[PDB]
Amino acid sequence: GNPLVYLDVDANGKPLGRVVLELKADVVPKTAENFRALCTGEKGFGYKGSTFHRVIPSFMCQAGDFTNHNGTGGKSIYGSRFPDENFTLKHVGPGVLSMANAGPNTNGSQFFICTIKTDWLDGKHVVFGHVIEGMDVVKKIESFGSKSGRTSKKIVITDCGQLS
Repeated sequence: GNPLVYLDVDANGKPLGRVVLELKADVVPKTAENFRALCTGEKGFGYKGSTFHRVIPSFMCQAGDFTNHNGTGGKSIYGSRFPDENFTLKHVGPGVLSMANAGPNTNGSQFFICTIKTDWLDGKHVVFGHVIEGMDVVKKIESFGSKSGRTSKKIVITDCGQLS
């Protein structure tokens, strides 16, 4: 079935716990596969050690820039950027996992987890999974954001990988 992956997240060097994500490979196989492989690190690069660099309370938590750590970088397992696969899944509520981008067809490695329904992103960002476990950890991460996106604690994915 669809992959289950995990992110173990610290804030200021102490563990918050684990976020478990189910990836909708039946709907968006290419987007799911990229994320899966960046979690395992099996291509020699990926999310381990990177940060949640932009977090906005009552909106979303953004991460995945493992090259520049600031929202300008990241790369996919296919190349630097890859197309929007489809917009079939919608930003329905808290726990949605979706690709950050810089316009059409600019998916790389950056992603966000929504903490509310964000319907205006439908048709613009590729939704590819959802939080299975660990919304408590997501809410902690959210609580360390600000209106500007700047985080007030250093939020680090210490470990990540695939469960099934």
